[PDB]
Amino acid sequence: LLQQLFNKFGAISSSLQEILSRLDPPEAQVQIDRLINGRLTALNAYVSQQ
Amino acid sequence: VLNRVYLNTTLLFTGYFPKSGANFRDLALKGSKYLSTLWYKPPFLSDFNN
Amino acid sequence: ACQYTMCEYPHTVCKSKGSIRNESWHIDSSEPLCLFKKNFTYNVSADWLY
Amino acid sequence: INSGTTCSNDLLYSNTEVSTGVCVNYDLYGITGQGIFKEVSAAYYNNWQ
Ligand SMILES: *[C@@H]1O[C@H](CO)[C@@H](O[C@@H]2O[C@H](CO)[C@@H](O)[C@H](O)[C@H]2NC(C)=O)[C@H](O)[C@H]1NC(C)=O
Ligand SMILES: *[C@@H]1O[C@H](CO)[C@@H](O[C@@H]2O[C@H](CO)[C@@H](O)[C@H](O)[C@H]2NC(C)=O)[C@H](O)[C@H]1NC(C)=O
Ligand SMILES: *[C@@H]1O[C@H](CO)[C@@H](O)[C@H](O)[C@H]1NC(C)=O
Ligand SMILES: *[C@@H]1O[C@H](CO)[C@@H](O)[C@H](O)[C@H]1NC(C)=O
Ligand SMILES: *[C@@H]1O[C@H](CO)[C@@H](O)[C@H](O)[C@H]1NC(C)=O
Repeated sequence: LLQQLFNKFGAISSSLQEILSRLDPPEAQVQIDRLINGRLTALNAYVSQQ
Repeated sequence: VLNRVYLNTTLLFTGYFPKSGANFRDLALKGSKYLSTLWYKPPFLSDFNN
Repeated sequence: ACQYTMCEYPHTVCKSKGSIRNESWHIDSSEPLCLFKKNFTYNVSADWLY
Repeated sequence: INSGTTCSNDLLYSNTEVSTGVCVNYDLYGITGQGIFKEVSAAYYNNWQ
């Protein structure tokens, strides 16, 4: 579960700071939405397994 | 790896390596007095993909 | 790494005892445009280099 | 202009301010993050690393 925070999931980076430093606030939300969806999916799968 | 240090472990790394079990290609040439033309052809002018 | 005026039949000359021909892989004595320039060192007595 | 190497760097802050003990933001040679630094003696860095 800790290694899920190093997947890109379709975004250009796995880092929330390399997106906010290198993209405009319109263009950053498209990548932050993909990271949010990938990490929420990982948490749902873990919660069902428990 | 570029400027990274790894210590007492194994690493699974995707990179740019030779294929294990492939052969080489001697392209060195030693002239003495003359300068050919068939030396300068797509036999010796080669490709660069990766 | 520069844009050079490349010869048709390029070749070199050993800088220990000179040969019949001259080292001429370009004729560009006007300092052309360059992307990169550097100098590195290696062991003079080592046999194999990769 | 606008093609070559003689650049007017204008770098953020290559400050000699490695402050140990507290949380900082870092941009170390391209890698970004946050963390607490703590000085040590280490004998495994070659000159390319
Ligand atoms: C890299 O090294 C080469 C060879 O040591 C340098 O070329 C010499 O440059 C000086 C000054 O321009 C000339 O007087 C010599 O005749 C050159 N030697 C040869 C063999 O060409 C070169 O300048 C160095 N490059 C850098 C960026 O320092
Ligand atoms: C302007 O450029 C100078 C170039 O000298 C910068 O000062 C250098 O900073 C580095 C980083 O520690 C040192 O290694 C150099 O020794 C410094 N130069 C000197 C002459 O001491 C400076 O930081 C730059 N400032 C701005 C505002 O761009
Ligand atoms: C070798 O690597 C293992 C990896 O877990 C580590 O536990 C061990 O301490 C290492 N050996 C030394 C001498 O540091
Ligand atoms: C090599 O260059 C020198 C000086 O320009 C010249 O005298 C000599 O004839 C050249 N060699 C050949 C084979 O042309
Ligand atoms: C490498 O260089 C060192 C010093 O420059 C020398 O002592 C050593 O013999 C060299 N080894 C080879 C294989 O060239």
